[PDB]
Amino acid sequence: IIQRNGGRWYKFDDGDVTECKMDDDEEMKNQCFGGEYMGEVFDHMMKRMSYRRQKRWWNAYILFYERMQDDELIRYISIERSVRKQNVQFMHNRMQYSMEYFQFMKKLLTCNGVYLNPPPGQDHLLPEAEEITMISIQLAARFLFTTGFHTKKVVRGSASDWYDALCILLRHSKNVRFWFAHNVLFNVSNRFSEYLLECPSAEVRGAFAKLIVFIAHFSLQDGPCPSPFNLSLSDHLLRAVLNLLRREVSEHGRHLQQYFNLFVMYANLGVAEKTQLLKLSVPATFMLVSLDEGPGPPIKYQYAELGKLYSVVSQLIRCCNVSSRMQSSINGNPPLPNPFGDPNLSQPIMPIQQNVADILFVRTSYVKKIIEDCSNSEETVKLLRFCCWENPQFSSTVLSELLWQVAYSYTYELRPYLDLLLQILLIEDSWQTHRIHNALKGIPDDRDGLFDTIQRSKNHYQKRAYQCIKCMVALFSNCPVAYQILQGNGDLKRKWTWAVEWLGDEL
Amino acid sequence: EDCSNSEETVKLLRFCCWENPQFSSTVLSELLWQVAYSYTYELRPYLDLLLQILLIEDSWQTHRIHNALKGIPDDRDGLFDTIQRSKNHYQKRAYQCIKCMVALFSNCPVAYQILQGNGDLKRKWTWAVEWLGDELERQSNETSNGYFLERSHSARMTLAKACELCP
Amino acid sequence: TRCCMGHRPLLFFITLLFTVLGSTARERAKHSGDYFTLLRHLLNYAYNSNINVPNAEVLLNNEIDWLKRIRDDVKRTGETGIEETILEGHLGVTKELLAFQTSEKKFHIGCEKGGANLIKELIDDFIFPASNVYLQYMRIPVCGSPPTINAGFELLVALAVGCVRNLKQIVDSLTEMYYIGTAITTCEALTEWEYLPPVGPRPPKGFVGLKNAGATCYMNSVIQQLYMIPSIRNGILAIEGTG
Repeated sequence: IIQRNGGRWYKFDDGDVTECKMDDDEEMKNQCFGGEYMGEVFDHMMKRMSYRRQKRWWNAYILFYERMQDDELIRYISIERSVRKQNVQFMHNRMQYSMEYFQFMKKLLTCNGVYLNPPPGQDHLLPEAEEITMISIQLAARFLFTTGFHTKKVVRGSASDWYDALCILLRHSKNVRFWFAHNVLFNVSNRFSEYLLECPSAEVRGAFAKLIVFIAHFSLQDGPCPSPFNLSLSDHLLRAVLNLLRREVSEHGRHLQQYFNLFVMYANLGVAEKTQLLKLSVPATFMLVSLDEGPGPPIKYQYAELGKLYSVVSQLIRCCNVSSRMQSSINGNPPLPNPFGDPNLSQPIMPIQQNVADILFVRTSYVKKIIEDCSNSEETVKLLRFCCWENPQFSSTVLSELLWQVAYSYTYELRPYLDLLLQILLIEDSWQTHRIHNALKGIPDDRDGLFDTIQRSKNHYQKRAYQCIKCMVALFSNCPVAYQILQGNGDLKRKWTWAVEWLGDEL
Repeated sequence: EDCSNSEETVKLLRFCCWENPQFSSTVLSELLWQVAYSYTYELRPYLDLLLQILLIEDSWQTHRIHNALKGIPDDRDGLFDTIQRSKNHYQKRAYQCIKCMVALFSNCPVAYQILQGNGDLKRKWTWAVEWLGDELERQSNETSNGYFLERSHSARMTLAKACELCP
Repeated sequence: TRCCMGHRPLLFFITLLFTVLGSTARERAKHSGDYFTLLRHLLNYAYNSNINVPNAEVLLNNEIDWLKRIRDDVKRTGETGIEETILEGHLGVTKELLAFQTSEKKFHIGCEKGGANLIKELIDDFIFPASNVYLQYMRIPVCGSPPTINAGFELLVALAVGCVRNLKQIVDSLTEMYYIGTAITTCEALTEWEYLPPVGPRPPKGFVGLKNAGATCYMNSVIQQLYMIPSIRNGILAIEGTG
């Protein structure tokens, strides 16, 4: 359509109004004049060219011509309200989401920050900065949890910055930290669910999780918070976060990495937190999950990323006392001290608790799960090397599972398993000789050994036997005790021969 | 072992494996043992009997279906495990275990409200079916003698019927 | 900053520039942009480096007078009587110059019963005049451009820094405009996790289209063609009493 102006054409398609370059006659041919044309077709990843006769299925349909506000047409012969109201609303709602409104909120909240530090000879804020924090936390709560975190990244702008802005207010003051929890977290009964699991944005879940860690941490020295349905605030926050395992965690797979960093980062703090986590049976309820035996339905998503559910249990268990569960192999000797526990920590927090021991030691479902799934990580090696240490039955369980996967698993994923096998054989305790024995011979009448899987796979799946040799070559060259078992046991010595020529001949 | 493909054995097992966790544990324990340690062609009757134990609509049906796919607890005696034994060799044992499952989900709603809704099985189910699809691309029935797979019509339509259960 | 190593050269400039005002500084009105931003830089260096400007308050009170009249400019015309870049700086200079006042000032300006209620002004005259219409309905901004919309904000923030009595009003007012509708006891949400206004800004030289329901293209195109006709547009809207 032409616009009647005092000094053009425009593009009018549906609700879109833009400028157009059809003043040139070539564009008139391209869009409205239609017709058949010799077309150019590119296909086959831009490698094949062919020319096709194409019809311009876009073409002019109805045309209007204008001859070169008449009072006669208004003469007889025989509201601005709705316009205003929707115009008013759009002006109002345009400003709420304007990009420079968000940069206004940051300045309003992050300013006065230099006034928010407590006096150096005091561990709390004087009346003024107490009230400045009180007012600002009211607005930061109002803005962020109504329209702040839901706005798109282009305007909302890296919600970690909002977490930094919230950190300035929330710390250094107790009542403010109490106000926030009891007014924007323990009032909705869906706050933790919608922001940790339901939110389809990595930054927002991460920023919210880091916020819960922050509030729970700095509320440890605070007094007993009232129960929101002698418990501190961090006691309530973890309880509410753990209440998601009942139904929502099962419903909301594919959003879980940031739900478990709430516990991964809450453990990387110190000993006062790990003690709290252990007393909540966090490891005990987390091994049940990923076994689908937890307090609720199983996780419904196939490729759920539980890699941080294991790293919490790994860190939490490697703070306990397995003293009552080691056997010394060489009879009479005492069990060796554990050199694979927690560094940055003097003495075990508590004896390893019962229900955890019944899932890790007595049973063997968990050990299957972490070895099968989370083998490439390094929080599993630390848990295995901490439990396999002079534990005869457990060290067999890990070998039973590892020998199963090195044999009966898919040929392209052996390296995560084989490389994990080393740091189980390279444990220099009183049971080391057995582990090299029950990895080369195999546990009899069920699981093969490193030599047995080689025989089973020379003809077909030759890549399986090759990767097994790489493990063995690496083990012998870097383990002396392995060399005196290879050199000293003729059968293993003799089998090791046939292995080396086969690798050569296949090459 | 002996009277498996008869009609009065299924009737007795179905009569005692009703609301009886102890008995149904033994019947599944033995059947899963016989599914593992048997000739790939003498295996058809045992699976066909396994279905009819799973399709008993008592209160333990979900429990019974669980301890047939995962396995008798913390042991590697289960349908998804016997597939893993015989995935590189004796491949006819895995296919018949898969064809058992295909006939299970397609005929038991409660067995399809576990597969779609548990994830880990649904992960392993995807692992099994993709292997079958990769095995039929690298003529007598698989329920007869042979060693590798015998890529017949029996398989190629149970593979196409498997890949409509895994979305 | 560096070559002076002394608190003398800047004062000569400070006065020098503040000397130029709605004189030649107004005359350019397009090249004064780089003038104004420097003016912040020198004033900013004065505060953070604890350099005391002699003539602080006297200059500042003129800016309120400067901003008060132009508040009436739109109130009298509907279009601002100054160019956009001058408003950029006169708001910007007010910020840095607002730093050289105590909390007894900076509240005698904002929230004061007898003072020039400048926090009231920027809220409901410069930046959010539309929301006041909307709130009155639940019963033309001076800053139009995004650079000028911004400029009203860091002035608002500077009114709250170090003054809880001014911060309270700014935070209170923002509640009754945007977050009183629901956030009285509970904080609801938009329920859409990546939300923007779905209508759009209606670019000025652009025009208002018509939404399509999926198969209403045939009727949308007809209406667009009919409205542009000056006779149809003027004549039909003149047909009164159709309700």
